[PDB]
Amino acid sequence: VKNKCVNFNFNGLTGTGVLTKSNKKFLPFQQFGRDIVDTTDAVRDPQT
Amino acid sequence: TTTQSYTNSFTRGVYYPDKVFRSS
Amino acid sequence: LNRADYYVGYLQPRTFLLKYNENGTITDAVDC
Ligand SMILES: *[C@@H]1O[C@H](CO)[C@@H](O)[C@H](O)[C@H]1NC(C)=O
Repeated sequence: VKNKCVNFNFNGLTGTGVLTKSNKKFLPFQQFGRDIVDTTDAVRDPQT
Repeated sequence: TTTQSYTNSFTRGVYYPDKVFRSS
Repeated sequence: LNRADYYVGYLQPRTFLLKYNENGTITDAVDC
């Protein structure tokens, strides 16, 4: 489910945040994504 | 058989330490 | 088997800095 404030637990990385579609360019060996200051940015869906 | 000549690697031999997307 | 290679290097803990392209690849690296 997307576009709502949902408690999320992707691959053991737990937290709270709204989720939606993204136009990232993930490489095949890539799972997570961070930014310049080391916080989880985008997660590839393991089942999607 | 083989030799043991020594050369320089130049700029070479770099892999991604992790699997985390980054840009700019 | 048959009827100019073998380049072997040795890595040590060294700090590196890698330029990540906007797509997510790496384009330049410098040794510290
Ligand atoms: C993994 O998630 C579901 C679990 O039932 C599976 O059917 C599907 O084929 C997988 N999805 C992808 C995109 O790998």
